[PDB]
Amino acid sequence: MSHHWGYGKHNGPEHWHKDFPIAKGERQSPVDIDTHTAKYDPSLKPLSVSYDQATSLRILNNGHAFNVEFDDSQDKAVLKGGPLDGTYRLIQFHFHWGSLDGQGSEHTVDKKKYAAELHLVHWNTKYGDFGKAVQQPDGLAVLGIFLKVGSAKPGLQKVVDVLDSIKTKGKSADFTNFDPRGLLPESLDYWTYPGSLTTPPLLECVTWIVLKEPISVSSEQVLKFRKLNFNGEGEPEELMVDNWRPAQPLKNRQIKASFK
Ligand SMILES: NS(=O)(=O)c1ccc(C(=O)Cn2cnc3ccccc32)cc1
Ligand SMILES: [Zn+2]
Repeated sequence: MSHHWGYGKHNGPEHWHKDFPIAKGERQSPVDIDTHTAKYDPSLKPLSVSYDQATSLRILNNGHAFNVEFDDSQDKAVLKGGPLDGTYRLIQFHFHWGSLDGQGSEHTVDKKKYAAELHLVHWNTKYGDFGKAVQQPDGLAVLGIFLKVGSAKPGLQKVVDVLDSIKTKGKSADFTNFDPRGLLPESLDYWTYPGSLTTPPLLECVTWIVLKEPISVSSEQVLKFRKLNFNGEGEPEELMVDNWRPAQPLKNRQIKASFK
């Protein structure tokens, strides 16, 4: 039923459970990361992020966010190591962000909300494609990276500058040769836990890997995110803001830390 849901009073996160009852499941995302109770796990490995051959193809306003899509038909941009068994291939990235700098992230850190959160979505190659992977408990690995407002992120500007061409729902643009290495912080220290997609269909198929170090973006860069629209061309303007799901109950889960 993946239309009719969105980020408002009458169709936002508190209503999703009527169409998608797994919304109240046992391993929903995002969560608050309580840094004091996350366990350092010396068995966790460094994360291996291998994006040197990533081939972006296109950027799309899907009406909830915008997606930068990658050709995932070959063995190219891969996440492995960390808490993962096997290899996961990059399919898309997107962001969640606020109406104001004080909110926007989906995960929180000791209840702190960041201005935005980047999700690099990868599927486990043992399942052959994304659509089969999402039906499995180890099907996806999502690398989450917080954004704070400060210095500009130069590697983000090619994204920001294309947004006026995909202002409205359903618009796409060639978006080739974008290098997602330019969106990564210096450290790959992370927290990890088992969870879910944060939008409908809310499937419980994700190993979450959330980096501790945020990236900085400028006020001007996030302001351009907030000029996007959730409506389609020729409809009344609803700014694309506050496209985040709040933290969900941790229930029977442990968050592990790769560090300290
Ligand atoms: N925010 S997040 O990183 O957790 C996230 C990642 C991916 C998606 C989709 O692919 C949603 N979606 C879009 N089409 C789909 C077909 C099958 C299953 C899911 C599908 C939704 C949320
Ligand atoms: Zn997301």
